[PDB]
This record gives sequence, C-alpha cells and structure tokens, in this order.
Amino acid sequence: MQFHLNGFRPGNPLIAPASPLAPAHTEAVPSQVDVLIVGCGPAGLTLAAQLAAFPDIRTCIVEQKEGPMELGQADGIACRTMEMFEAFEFADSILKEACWINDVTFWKPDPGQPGRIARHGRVQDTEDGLSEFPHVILNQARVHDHYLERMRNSPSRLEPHYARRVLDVKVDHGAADYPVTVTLERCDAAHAGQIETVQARYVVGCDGARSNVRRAIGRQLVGDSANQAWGVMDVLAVTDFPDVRYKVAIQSEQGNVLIIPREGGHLVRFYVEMDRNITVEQLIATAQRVLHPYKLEVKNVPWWSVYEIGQRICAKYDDVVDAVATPDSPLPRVFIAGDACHTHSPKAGQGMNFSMQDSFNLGWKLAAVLRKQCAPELLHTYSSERQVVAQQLIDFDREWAKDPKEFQKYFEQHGRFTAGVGTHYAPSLLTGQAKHQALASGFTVGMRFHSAPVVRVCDAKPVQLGHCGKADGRWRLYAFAAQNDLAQPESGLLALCRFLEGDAASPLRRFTPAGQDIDSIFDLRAVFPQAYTEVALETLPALLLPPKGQLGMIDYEKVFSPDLKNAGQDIFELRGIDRQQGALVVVRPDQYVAQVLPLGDHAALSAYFESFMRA
Amino acid sequence: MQFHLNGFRPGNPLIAPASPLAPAHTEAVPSQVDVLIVGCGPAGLTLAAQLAAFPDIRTCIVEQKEGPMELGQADGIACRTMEMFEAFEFADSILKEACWINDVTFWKPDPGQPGRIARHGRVQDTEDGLSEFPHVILNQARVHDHYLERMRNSPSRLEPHYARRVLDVKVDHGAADYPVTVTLERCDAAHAGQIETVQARYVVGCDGARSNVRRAIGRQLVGDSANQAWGVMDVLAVTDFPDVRYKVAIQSEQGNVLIIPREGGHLVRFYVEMDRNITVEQLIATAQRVLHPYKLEVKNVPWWSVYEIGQRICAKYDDVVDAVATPDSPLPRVFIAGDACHTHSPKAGQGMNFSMQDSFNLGWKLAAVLRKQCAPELLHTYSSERQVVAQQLIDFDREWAKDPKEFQKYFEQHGRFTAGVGTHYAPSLLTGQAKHQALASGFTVGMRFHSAPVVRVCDAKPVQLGHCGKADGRWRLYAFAAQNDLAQPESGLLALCRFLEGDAASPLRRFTPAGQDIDSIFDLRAVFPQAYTEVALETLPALLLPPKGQLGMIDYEKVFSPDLKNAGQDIFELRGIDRQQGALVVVRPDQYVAQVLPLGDHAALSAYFESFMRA
Ligand SMILES: Cc1cc2nc3c(=O)[nH]c(=O)nc-3n(C[C@H](O)[C@H](O)[C@H](O)COP(=O)(O)OP(=O)(O)OC[C@H]3O[C@@H](n4cnc5c(N)ncnc54)[C@H](O)[C@@H]3O)c2cc1C
Ligand SMILES: Cc1cc2nc3c(=O)[nH]c(=O)nc-3n(C[C@H](O)[C@H](O)[C@H](O)COP(=O)(O)OP(=O)(O)OC[C@H]3O[C@@H](n4cnc5c(N)ncnc54)[C@H](O)[C@@H]3O)c2cc1C
Ligand SMILES: [Xe]
Ligand SMILES: [Xe]
Ligand SMILES: [Xe]
Ligand SMILES: [Xe]
Ligand SMILES: [Xe]
Ligand SMILES: [Xe]
Repeated sequence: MQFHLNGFRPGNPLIAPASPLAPAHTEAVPSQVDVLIVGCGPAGLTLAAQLAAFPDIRTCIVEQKEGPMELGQADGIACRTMEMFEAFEFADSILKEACWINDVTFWKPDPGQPGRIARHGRVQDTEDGLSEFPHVILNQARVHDHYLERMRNSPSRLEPHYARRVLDVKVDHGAADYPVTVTLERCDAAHAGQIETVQARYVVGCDGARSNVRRAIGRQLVGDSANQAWGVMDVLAVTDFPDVRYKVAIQSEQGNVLIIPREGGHLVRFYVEMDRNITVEQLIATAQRVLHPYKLEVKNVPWWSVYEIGQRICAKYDDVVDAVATPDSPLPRVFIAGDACHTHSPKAGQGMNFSMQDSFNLGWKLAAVLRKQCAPELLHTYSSERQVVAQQLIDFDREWAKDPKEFQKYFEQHGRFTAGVGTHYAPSLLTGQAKHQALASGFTVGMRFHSAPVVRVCDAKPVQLGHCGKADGRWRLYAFAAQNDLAQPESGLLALCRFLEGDAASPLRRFTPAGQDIDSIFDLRAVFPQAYTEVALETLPALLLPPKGQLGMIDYEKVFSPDLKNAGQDIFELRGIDRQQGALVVVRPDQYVAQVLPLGDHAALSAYFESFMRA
Repeated sequence: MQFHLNGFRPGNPLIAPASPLAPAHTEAVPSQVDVLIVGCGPAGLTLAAQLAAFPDIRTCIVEQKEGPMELGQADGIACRTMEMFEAFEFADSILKEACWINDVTFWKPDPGQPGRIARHGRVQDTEDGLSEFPHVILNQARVHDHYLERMRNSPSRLEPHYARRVLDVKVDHGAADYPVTVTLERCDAAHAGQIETVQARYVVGCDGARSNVRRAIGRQLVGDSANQAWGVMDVLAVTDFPDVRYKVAIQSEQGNVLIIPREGGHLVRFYVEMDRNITVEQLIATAQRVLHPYKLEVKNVPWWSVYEIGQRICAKYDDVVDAVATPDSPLPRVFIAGDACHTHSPKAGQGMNFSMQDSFNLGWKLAAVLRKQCAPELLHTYSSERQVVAQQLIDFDREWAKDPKEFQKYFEQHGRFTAGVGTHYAPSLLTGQAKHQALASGFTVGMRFHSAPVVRVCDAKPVQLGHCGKADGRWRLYAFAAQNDLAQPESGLLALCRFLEGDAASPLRRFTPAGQDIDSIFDLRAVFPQAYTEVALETLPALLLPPKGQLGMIDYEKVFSPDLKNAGQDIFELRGIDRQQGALVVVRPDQYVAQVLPLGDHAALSAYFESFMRA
C-alpha cells in the first residue's frame, strides 16, 4: 500500500483523513442522497464499502435491525470473494482468523459394518493454480465488521442508519432530480412508528429474500419450491470423529450430514438434511445417529436454525421494463442485488459469495455515472451481466442433481463455480469478442483477472500482479511487453505509453478529469519479460513513473518483471502471453477482464472507452 | 489462532476478555507492584507486552514522555524480530505496512566519470532459507502502537503511566517483600514536581542510553568513543536516482550516504556520514553532491536528527555484584535492558532489534519466578546470556571495520547477525552441550528455533512449525518421530507421551499447576514423517489431542506431518532429523532451543527441568 503522498501522516495508514466533501453522519436520515442502499447484509455492506471511497457521492445505507449482527447464518468464503477482500485490503485479516478448507473428506456406510460410517474419499478443496487465496470459513458478522470498519475509516466516515424499515420506493419519471422517493419507518422503541422520507437519485435494494424494494418495483422471484430443508447448528462439542476439523460430506443409513469446521479450531457447524416443530435436540440426536460409532457430546450451541429455500430469480434486476435494454430504453433508477433478486439452493454452495459479486459489479458503475464519467446507459449492464450469470449458475446446479468421468467433470466444474471464478460474461458493451485472445491466453476475456506472481522493478518485491486492482473504482491496463519493446520504443508498449500521454485523442487524456492524478481513472501497470535488473527505470516514460499528489511524489509501482528466480513462475509462460507481440489486458474496476488487445491497436482502445465514457 | 474455547465470543478474538485478577488502571501509579518497567521504548514495550499476558502479575510501566510517540528514530526490523512479532500475533500487519528490503545495491564513483556515481553491485538482502520473514522497514512508533494495543487488549488491560521520570531506585536487602523502592517525579504541568513512590519486587530499567536505573545500581557503559556521526533525515523528495526504493549504500568523492526506503512507497530515509551547528539544508546539500548527477528535490522533511554513539556495554545487566553468579550469590532484583546496558554503532546495523531480544529473554523468566514455577536463580541467566552475546556482537563489529574471500565471509556473517539469527548461547543452566546434536542437525542447541513448513494433520493446513511458539510464556517440546514410532508404541514418540502423562516423575506432571490445562506449561507438538493422511488421530495418546478449557474442548493442533506434496519441503530433510532415531527438541518460551534429546532419554528430560522448576 502507498501513503504519505502529501506529507507524513501518523497512525494506521488505513484510516483515511476525513473528507470535507462529506457531511458528518446525522441521527436523522438525510433528506436527499445520491445513493440509498437498503439492507446491511453482505451485499449492502459490500456496496456501501465501495461507495465509501468516493466522498463526493452522498451515500446512505439503512437497515431495519437495530445494530450490527454478532453471529450470522452464512460462513463460507469463496476464493474469488477472498480476492475481492484483498481489493478492500482486509483479506489478510480474514486469512488469520478464518478456518481454511484444504481438503474435503467423504464418508459413507461401511459395507461390512452395519449402520456405521467409514471414510470413502478425499479431495483437495481448491485445485492447484485456481486462486492465490484459499476457500475459508468465517462468521458472516466478522465480514460485516471489516466492511463496517472500511466504511467508517473511509474519507466518507460512512456508517449505517439502523432501525429503519423501508416501507415503499417510488420513481417519478417526471422529476428533474432525485426521482426516487423512499418511505421509511423507524423501528426503535424511541422512534417507533415514525415515518421518514428520502429523495434519492438511485436506490439499491440489498434487502434479502423478502425484499420490499423488489416488490416495490414489481419484480418477482421466479423459480421452484424448496428442494430440501436443512437443520443448521453451530456447536461446541467433543467428538472422536477424526475428520471433524475438515469439511466433510457424510451419507448414512440414518441420514446425511455436512460438516463445516469453524474459525477458532473448536466451533463446528453441522448441516443436517431434513424434509418449525423441530428442535436442537432432534438435530443433535440425528447427527449422533449419523456419526455412529463416533460419539458427539454437545456442550454448547451458540446458534442453530433451519435453512430451507428454493432457487428463484428475477427476470431483471432493475426498474426498467425492457427484457433486453437498447439505446432507447428508459434508464434504470432502482436496482436489486443479492438474495432480493436471486436465491440459490444450499447444495449450490454459493452462500453469500455470489451475492456480494452483484454489488461489486454495480458499485463502480454507479460512481462513474454519478461523477458523469460514464453514460448512464452503463447501468444497464448491471442487470444484463448479473442476471444472466446467475441464471446460468442455476441452470447448471439444476442438473448437478445427478458417465463416471462425466461426473468427475461435473464435480470439477462445480468447484470452479463454488470458488466464484467461473463467471464468464458474454460479449457486450463492456466485454470484447476475444478475437485476439491468443495474445494472452491465460486472461480469458469476460472472466476475472487471474493473478500471478511478478517482481516489482523499483525494489525487487515479489507481488501478485492482480493485487494492483483495488476497490477504488479504477480501470486497469496491464501492458505485457513484447520481447523487444524495451529495446525498440518505435512500437510496442513504450509506443502505447507515448500515445496514452501525448495524443489528445487517447482515452487517458480524454477522460481523466483536469487536475487529477494521471492514473486516477486508468491504472496502467507495465510488465516486461526481462529480468527486473534489466529494466532501467530512469529510461522509461513518465507515464510509468507518474508523479502524483500535492508534492508530485513519484509512484514507483507501475513497472514489473517476471519471477525469473523460481522455476516455472514466469507470468508470460503461466498466462500464455504472446512473447513476440505482447498484449494489452484491459480490466474493469471489479477485476473483470474487458479486453485483450494488441498493444498497437490504439484506435480500438480509444473507441472502446469512447463508447461509454464522457469527456 | 484458537478461540471460542469456553463459548462463542463475538468481535475480534484478539481482544481478550478482561481478567478479574487484574485491577483497573488508575491515574496514580499503584503503591505496590510485582514488576516496574521504566521506559516505553522498544525494550520496555516488548517486556510489558509479554507480561500483559499474565493478569495474575501486577505490572506497571512508566515513561517520562507525556504520551505515545508518532515518529521515532529507529526503523529497521530484522528477520528474527519479525519472528518475535509473529509470536505476538502482529507480524502480519507489519508485513502489509512496512517497506520490504529485498536487495541492497552499492554505488561508488564512476571510474571514467568525474565526480559521478554508478551502480557497482547488488546483493540479495536475506540469504535463501535464513528466515520465513523478510527484513523490513517501519516507523518505530508503529511497532509501539502494536505493542500498546497488545497490552491494552490483553486480559491485563495494561496501559502506561506517562509523564513520570524515575528519579531513583533502591534495594532493601532486608525487606520481606517488595524490596525495591522507586522514586518518581511527575512531569506533566498539572502535576509538575509531584513525587511518587512505588514498592516493587523487580524493576526493569529499559530507560535508554542515559538510563537512571543503570546509574542507580552503579552499573556503567564501558566502551569506546563515538566512532562516527550521522545526519539522519526522513524526507519526501523527488529524485531520478533509480535505486531510491532499494536499501542503498553509496560511497562517493563527496561523501558517503545510506539509503533506507520507508513504509508507504514515498518516504525515504537518508543517513549522511559526518565527523550541533549543523542543519537540514547542509545534509540535503551533501546528499545532493553525493547523488550527483542524480537530482534530489526535497519537498518536505517530517523528521531529521544526528545519530552519534559509541559502542559501550555494562559488565553485568543486574544489581548482583558477582561477575559470574553461582548458587550462593545474592539474587538479582533490578535488571537493565536495551541501550541502558549496551549500545551498538550505527554500522553494526542492530537498530532496536537486539534491544528487544533482551526483554524477550527476561520476560518469561520473571513471570515463571513470580509464579513460583521456577527458582529465582533462573533470573541470573538473563545477564549471563544477554551480556555475553552482546559483547561478542561488539567484538565482531569491532573487526568488521575492515582475504577477498575472507571479506565475503565477514559480509555473510554480518548478514546473519543483523538479521538477529546469529545469537548462540553457550552451555549453561538452560542450554545443553549438544552431544546429541546429530539427532536434529538443523536445530542448533542454543540458537533460535529455525522454523520450517509442516502440514497439520487435523485439517491438512500448511503451517510454519515454529509459529506454534507464541509469546505466552510456554516451553515447547517438538517431538520429531522416528520412522517406526507410529507403528511401534513400545518406544519412541508415543512412549515419551505415555511417560509425560502417566509417570508422576515426568516434568509435565511435576510442574503443571493442579487444575490447569495439560499443555499450560509444556506445549508439546508431535511431528511424524508419515504423510498426514497416514496419521490416524483417533489412535493417538490423549496428550496429543488434549481437552482443555471449561468445556473440555479438544485441541486438534498438536499433530503434524511433513509437506510431502512439494519437492524438497520435508522438514525431516530440511532440518537434518535422524529418521531412524527421531528427536526431542526442547524450546524455551523465547523461542530458543535449550535441548536436542533422544526421545527415550526421559531421565535427562526430567532432570533438566528439575534443575530449575518448582513442583
Ligand atoms: C434462517 C436462515 C438460515 C440460513 N442459513 C444459511 C447457511 O447455513 N449457510 C449459507 O451459506 N447461507 C445461509 N442462509 C442464507 C444467507 O444468510 C444469505 O445467502 C445471505 O445473507 C445473502 O446476503 P444478502 O446481502 O443478499 O442479504 P441478507 O443477508 O439476506 O440481508 C438482507 C438485509 O436487509 C435487511 N432488510 C430487509 N428488508 C428490509 C427493509 N424493508 N428495510 C430495511 N432493511 C431491510 C435485513 O434486516 C438484512 O440485514 C440462511 C438464511 C436464513 C434466512
Ligand atoms: C537522536 C537519536 C537518533 C537515533 N537515530 C537512529 C537511527 O537513525 N537508526 C537506528 O537504528 N537507531 C537510531 N537511534 C537509536 C534507537 O533510537 C535506539 O537504539 C532504540 O530506541 C533503543 O531501544 P530501547 O528500548 O533500548 O530504548 P529507547 O528507545 O532509547 O527508549 C528509552 C525510553 O525510556 C524513557 N526514559 C528514559 N529515562 C527515563 C526515566 N528516568 N524515567 C522515565 N522514563 C525514562 C525515554 O523517554 C524513552 O522512551 C537514535 C537514537 C537517538 C537518541
Ligand atoms: Xe448443504
Ligand atoms: Xe486508457
Ligand atoms: Xe465500440
Ligand atoms: Xe549507518
Ligand atoms: Xe515436559
Ligand atoms: Xe541438570
């Protein structure tokens, strides 16, 4: 991370200086806001944490609960989700506290032993090279804490307005500004029944399964009935079952159970299959029968419930009627994210993960449009992108409901999907057609940017290239240099740089607000195949050693080389970069690859951004 | 980390529940305390952070400054120091904020260019396999913050009493208790001149170079005059010198300069050699002349000073007159740690690192003696251990003041020393003679426990074996199993376990306080050469799957296997364990190896602890 850009600043650098552009939090919900987020769940808090980085935008997030939760229902944190946490700079903390899932063991009835289970299998939870982070388990409330702190420590000093239940949302397609009117009811005993009204430019319903925002704009969850029902109990118990600290799938004559080891090394979660006139004792009794001959002595039960939901999904995620928007469609004003527009069966294994990816998709778009850096039409891509991949995910898990090798295929694909790295957007306003995909085979257009190790040239530090992509709303341009680029500036990477800084028609010059840092909209990172010791910084374009901030201090983290010390760690090899041609990999603020273009196709680059950005 | 041992606990698990055994902090310094620490510098705060883990001990730390510092003079954090930070569970945070030192480049005058420098060399800062953590640079005040938070979040809820200057310390060798009387003068304007008195059992002077505690007990820094003088400036400047983000040693016709890249990617520290009627401007001017033809445009200077000190050291670190203590010597009551008893020349490169190792050495000893778990004689080893290695360090850096390969030898050894991993205690009350060193060649008796990767059997998680050693005052017993131990319990590791739990004469039974967790004094960790998948937990002694806490929850982190997935990562190979015999590696609470014993030499194990522990 970088700090002290404008002078020494004491204390933890992750606490940002309060921005004057942002009015202090008030007891009463403001009358007018840019964005009103409804619901402090994974989705709501994810969006709020993203918008909190832009103090020029007025964001208000409401939640009907009277305060932060301390113990939540979701606990699975996918690899891709961890990558996003890294973007919010708190993945590190999650890794130290969460319970990693390295293996998953399977238990079935012992063939020779009557009514007793035995271990039948074991698989590595995350296939090699799938992600730089592992799949982990951590109490949902803790993820909330991190987002709540990020929000609080942001320049926005953003915090939620609790004990507020959104009663209704209306859009005045005739209003000149703040067309959305939200009616809220205060739920705390001290204000019980009090009605609040908020004028918003955009409203985001992240209010869960029984979302009022969804029903307010007439959308509806379409799907099937609750396939199964699960008894879920978090327990502090003593057992001799040897795989208790692993993620375990148990099938037995007396029922099926799923074991999820919890953070701390002691707590354990049990998913007991069923199908409320059902108790903990019954669940425990069932788990005991299943675990037999292994003994389960439950000492304490911090939490337990009943997880039962069908897979449903809205046809659209916003208030725009057209199934497929076009340049003449009304613009969206209200969006739905998370369970409010799509719920997945427990067996799907998505948990809260996929839900947060909706918010990460919408986040930067809202900010760009509000800042008038992008045409409002951009907002249409939120629904077309997130609705489609959700439906495709459901279609897949619809058949996962079970050749022997066709199953190992289903099993493998399911892993990539639960890890959250299977999302692949189809060609669109933002996504290219992949005609130059061979330039960087390892960076599939439309999928998340698969990070790989590189070596920073300024100080020889080993780093994950994809970690340059932080949740700061910036587009990234990873320019992998052709073999001779460093030696021949007439073309290649250096020529691209020359174009990006000096050609008035370049997207960098056209769309970067006057007076802002040269990398405030487009974060360019250059990667040369040459050993870091062979890259002379002093001979590189200023665009690659950009001054910034009030003191013109130099950013020395824009230039990289491959890891040439350790065998098989060269990113040019790992990601299939065309060595002779090089490659420009354009990445969205949500870490998704938009394009893989030839370094020399400057016109294509300009044209791309001209299609949705505003000069 | 492990938590929820006695029930679900919300919030950050690193915040410990307040212990009732510890009285709340008071505005006025308590009248009587177990330990009085003088000075909130690296040493003082390190000791306080260690003692804060024992709420049954009354610890008071005073500092004359009126509050925590925000910008300190020291900034180099050695590998070994990082290992200790890992023991205090905040090494992670330091790694994310600090500026890593991967390479060190050397610059000298260009032979063909008049009065201009050119790069002459480059070396990897930390030789391969020296430590699992790198050498890093971070503002001293931040290390203080971490210690201050650890202290605050401990069961002790420990915080410093500021604006107190210790005027005098006296020992009443006739007192029945609290033989040490400390006289303090309040320095804050509101209490200016007020005299405070404290009765303490032990006093630790961590009050720096001009320490009053040292002079109070008649000790004195013996050494040579200030070899050199250095102008030190932390600056926010713009330069085109290409190696500014590296640690750089520059020798030129116009002077010598040392570049230390600071946390944040922008701040930089410059050590300008000299030898106060000297200004920043002069330093800057000198640095510019040195950096020529490279330009240095200083924009801001958060801090600057003049580092000038000779290498001096006390003959003893406590108030006991005998040069070498024996069973009939008076017991120590006052100890000196850090610069108060030993200062190293800037070129030595020790910074504040070695200083904190004194406190980490004394910490657990004081606690054990106060808890009557160890004979007070143990306290003698503090001085004999820390004084000797400090002097030996000085003797070495005395000659480092410069065959060509004899220099590369001096250069290499100097690196291990600056990394803080060269400390090697000679045989003593605590340190063995190494007659069975071949059992575990990679764990040199008397040196720090060189961690290596292993695989936890309960959940297959990759971990650093040495990270089992936390700053919790516990001795560790790393039992590396013989090849057939798992298959033949009659002897080997399993037999050792049988002895440790069932033989009344075992150190574990003899010295673990009645009613405490079976691993509260001796932290046993077993390592089998077999693949983790081959270790059946359910068939292991209870000592290896120990119940603990109020609920008898099982600790599943006592059993390990090697990393057999990745080539050349098997700890039995990496650390030279005798495969046929196995090995017992006994480690002190400060992470230093005390013994390497045969698994079967139970008598030797007992005898060792009987020599200083109290039943
Ligand atoms: C009983 C139960 C048990 C579950 N068990 C599991 C499990 O074991 N494993 C698992 O992976 N998932 C489980 N889930 C699902 C998991 O909780 C969700 O997938 C996850 O919470 C979805 O995140 P989200 O942001 O979309 O919305 P949610 O987490 O559903 O949050 C919506 C938020 O909006 C607020 N809100 C709603 N309406 C309004 C309104 N009108 N005004 C103001 N605020 C409002 C709510 O109070 C809530 O905080 C369970 C769900 C339930 C209901
Ligand atoms: C001007 C200066 C510049 C330096 N520059 C560098 C540098 O560039 N690089 C580097 O590596 N090292 C530098 N050092 C050395 C570095 O600061 C020390 O090595 C490090 O602080 C030693 O840690 P310590 O815990 O032993 O004691 P110290 O950090 O010296 O702290 C002693 C503490 O005790 C307190 N104290 C002292 N006497 C009393 C009393 N009677 N009553 C109450 N409180 C008292 C002090 O106020 C202080 O907080 C510098 C030192 C000085 C003085
Ligand atoms: Xe499930
Ligand atoms: Xe750009
Ligand atoms: Xe386009
Ligand atoms: Xe120095
Ligand atoms: Xe022991
Ligand atoms: Xe001994």
